[PDB]
Amino acid sequence: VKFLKPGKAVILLQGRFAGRKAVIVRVFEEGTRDRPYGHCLVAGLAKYPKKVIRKDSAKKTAKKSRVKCFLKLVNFTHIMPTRYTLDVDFKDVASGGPDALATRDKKVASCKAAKARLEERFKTGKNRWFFTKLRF
Amino acid sequence: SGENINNKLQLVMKSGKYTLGYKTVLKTLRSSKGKLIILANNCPPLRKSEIEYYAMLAKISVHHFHGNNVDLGTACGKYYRVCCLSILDPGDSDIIST
Amino acid sequence: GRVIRAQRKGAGSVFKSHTHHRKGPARFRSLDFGERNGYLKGVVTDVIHDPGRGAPLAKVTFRHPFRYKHQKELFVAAEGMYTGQFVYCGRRATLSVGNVLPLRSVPEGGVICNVEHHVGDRGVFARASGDYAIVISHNPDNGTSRIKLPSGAKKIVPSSCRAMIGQVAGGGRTEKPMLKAGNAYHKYRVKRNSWPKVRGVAMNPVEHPHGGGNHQHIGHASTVRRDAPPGQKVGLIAARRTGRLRGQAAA
Amino acid sequence: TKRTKKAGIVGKYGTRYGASLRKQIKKMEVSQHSKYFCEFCGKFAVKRKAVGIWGCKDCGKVKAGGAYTMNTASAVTVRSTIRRLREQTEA
Amino acid sequence: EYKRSRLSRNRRTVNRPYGGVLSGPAVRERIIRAFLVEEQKIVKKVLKI
RNA sequence: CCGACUUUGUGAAAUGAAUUUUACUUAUUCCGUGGGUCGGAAGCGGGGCAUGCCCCUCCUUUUGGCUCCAAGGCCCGGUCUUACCGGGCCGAUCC
RNA sequence: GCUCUGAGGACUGACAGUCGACUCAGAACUGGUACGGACAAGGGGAAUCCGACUGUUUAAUUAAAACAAAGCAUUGCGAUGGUCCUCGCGGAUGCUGACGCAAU
RNA sequence: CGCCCCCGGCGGCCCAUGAAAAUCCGGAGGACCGAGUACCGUUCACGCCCGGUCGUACUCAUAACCGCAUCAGGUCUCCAA
RNA sequence: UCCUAAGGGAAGGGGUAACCCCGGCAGAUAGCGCGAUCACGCGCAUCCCCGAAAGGGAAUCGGGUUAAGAUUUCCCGAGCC
Ligand SMILES: [Mg+2]
Ligand SMILES: [Mg+2]
Ligand SMILES: [Mg+2]
Ligand SMILES: [Mg+2]
Ligand SMILES: [Mg+2]
Ligand SMILES: [Mg+2]
Ligand SMILES: [Mg+2]
Ligand SMILES: [Mg+2]
Ligand SMILES: [Mg+2]
Ligand SMILES: [Mg+2]
Ligand SMILES: [Mg+2]
Ligand SMILES: [Mg+2]
Ligand SMILES: [Mg+2]
Ligand SMILES: [Mg+2]
Ligand SMILES: [Mg+2]
Ligand SMILES: [Mg+2]
Ligand SMILES: [Mg+2]
Ligand SMILES: [Mg+2]
Ligand SMILES: [Mg+2]
Ligand SMILES: [Mg+2]
Ligand SMILES: [Zn+2]
Repeated sequence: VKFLKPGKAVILLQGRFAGRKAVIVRVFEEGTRDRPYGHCLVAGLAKYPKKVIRKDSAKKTAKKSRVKCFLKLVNFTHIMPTRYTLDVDFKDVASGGPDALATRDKKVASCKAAKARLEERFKTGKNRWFFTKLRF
Repeated sequence: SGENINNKLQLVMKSGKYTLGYKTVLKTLRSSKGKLIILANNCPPLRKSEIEYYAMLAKISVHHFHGNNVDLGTACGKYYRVCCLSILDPGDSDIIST
Repeated sequence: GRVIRAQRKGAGSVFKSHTHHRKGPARFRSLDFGERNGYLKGVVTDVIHDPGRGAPLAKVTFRHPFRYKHQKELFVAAEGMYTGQFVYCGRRATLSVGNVLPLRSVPEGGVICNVEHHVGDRGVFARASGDYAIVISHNPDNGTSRIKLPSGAKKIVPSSCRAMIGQVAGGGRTEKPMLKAGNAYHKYRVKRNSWPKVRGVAMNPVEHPHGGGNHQHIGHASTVRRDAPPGQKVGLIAARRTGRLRGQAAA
Repeated sequence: TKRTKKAGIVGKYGTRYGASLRKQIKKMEVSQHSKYFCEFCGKFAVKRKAVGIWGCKDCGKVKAGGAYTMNTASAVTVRSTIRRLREQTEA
Repeated sequence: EYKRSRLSRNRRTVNRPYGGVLSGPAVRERIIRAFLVEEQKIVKKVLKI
């Protein structure tokens, strides 16, 4: 069975985001035109949410619960994948298409929307492992 | 039956498709193209446990060889050190038949 | 007469130990709650050569039980420890080479090293290169134990005393002839100024009891009493016999 | 060309030190310089680094062992005795 | 002459986690080891039934 | 080197009309720490073949990773008076 | 000494072109048989005694066969300990512990 | 195959493994914090001011040092056609 | 000048008839520190000083110039901490 499919959680393993967690958005299994190695687009968390506790006020909880997302094309050798999953496939059209990432303005817009939806899923309380940072 | 696995693997070497080495056994796992993994006993514990992890994810069987990495190379009838193995096509043999 | 070479050593002027490149004391961990009632995992980081000592020394990095920092302890190497090994310290640590256990956890016949004598004195017996002590018996009505030491001497020790499982590394070091005044000199340079040694028979009477005479000879019995005053207790101190050992005399 | 009939590694000592001392230092001359097998990486690349310390060039393990040989025959007895003695009391 | 007011920061650092202190091959192995052992913690808890 | 007196106190037995043996801990000596878990009793599990009532354990074996400045629950009090800071216990069994 | 011959290379487009500082052999001729022409630079051998060797030593009369040495052996010592210093408290060996320290 | 100096990376010897600290840098963690008629940072560039005390000549030797001396003696180094 | 090496002196204490002798002997230890002062909280662990003009080390190069200073001390230019 293949375990590198969109929606699975993956820890980036090497380079300026090693140790960050992420979710595979779409997989370029059969290489590409200019990347003959196998690779796959991934969206992760550059800045994890800080711990939320009951003691702090609502403004500080909102302060502490925000995320910073990053889009990266990663070689499979550079990602060490995991069983866990993120059920948000609603970025399929958002960050999909081999066009939504070529340009900077487009990329940053995609990251803003991905921030909004990953913050919503962090609010939901599910997928706590995806938002607790790998403590290495 | 260490000799009974050694002889079967010797036959897989002549008949079936097989792949040696960590960096390519991993590629077989990500392609899911492999069907069985053989691991030398002294494969470095980090490497061994991560291959075990990918095997668990890929629902693929892992067998732990009874010798060492030099012994696995000799069993595969290769002149070098081998600590990882993947059986792509079992061929005319009985390894998966366990 | 004047002060003898053997008396002169008590001042330390030129007879202190050459301790500049030594890596600190080689000893166990402080005995505490964790090491008494459970086990602690330490990772061996490097096996260093300690100048002036025959055995390698294993630096081990524990985690401090009750405050947030490491602990670089430094053990005497037991033959077999390699970097990256996890050595376990405490009572309920399993019995494997490199682990340190109390003697209440080591079965009869076990070979151990770096033994404590008073529980917590941090390991004193069986430390030289290639020496071990064999744990002989246990008395649980006293909480005591018995051990055979490298000298063959048989000692009763408290049973709560720690001991490293295995034998000290570097075994058989003294098996090699040195063949050279050079090798002897480089051996003793990093230990202390106790080499070369001049035969007292080739001295003058003013500095050694054996000296003097038209010929080179001791002159009187070479064996002196246990109670001989210092500066006369020189030779074979309180010898029980002499001559080449034969038969049971060497047992 | 054969360069020593019998001397070998102790040929560097020249005509000194005596036949018996040379012939009994020869074995722990060769044994401390030979390459010993590494049980962690299977290469013949463990070589002595100090008296009692044996370092591997590839995998980075350094191992505490005998002064002039990697594994003392006494130490093999010790490890076997420990193995058995752990088994019976774990039973 | 590594002092902050003598070298540029890009010339003093490496932009990764543990960079400037640990090389890539070491940090990669720490990531893998930390993940795998974290996984074994909970497989061991699940074995505790 | 050994003998006696001294610091040198406690109670106990056996031999003679003092002697060796012991027991206690506070004097005393020694050892170890950054005086960091000692003593008794609870409790969590495991042995039951008088359900005893006596034993064995303290939530770390694991691959050269990381662990701090508590999360959580309950009970008061101050407050906008319709919006928020300080308290106490449990977590961390008692004596 | 002089005149030669041969062998050993590099770069560029089994060959061609460009360059090359050296080393090694061989020969012909020549001289008042002189040629490591100055300088520099082992006399050799047969044995005996002593110490194995290397090394160190009486500065200012003795450099040795003397001392040391590795090798061999012996003795004390398991920490409440051995050898030793200290007027005393205390200390050296000892950042040590018998494959070690200490005394021969 | 030139000499001196430095560096690189191999190899070798060790019963010999061949200093410490000041100082500097990096990282692990993230308690605490902020705007968009604007306020919080910024190891960025540029800009301004100040840099105290003491030695400083000469010999370093067959004449400046010691040997009762302007003593064939003795005294540590760098450059080297 | 600053930091340590071998080592040396020392506060409390121990010794001493007293000068003087011992520094780990552990003593509310010499020193407390850092964030804050619009004050307080947290930490205190092998706890002092001295010791190198050959060890470690914030930063300088070129050209001129005097009867005698400077190569980089003065002048000229350009830098650095
Ligand atoms: Mg001497
Ligand atoms: Mg001797
Ligand atoms: Mg002698
Ligand atoms: Mg004489
Ligand atoms: Mg005399
Ligand atoms: Mg005499
Ligand atoms: Mg960089
Ligand atoms: Mg001689
Ligand atoms: Mg003379
Ligand atoms: Mg003479
Ligand atoms: Mg003593
Ligand atoms: Mg080297
Ligand atoms: Mg000047
Ligand atoms: Mg001058
Ligand atoms: Mg003069
Ligand atoms: Mg004079
Ligand atoms: Mg100073
Ligand atoms: Mg200096
Ligand atoms: Mg200097
Ligand atoms: Mg100027
Ligand atoms: Zn290896």
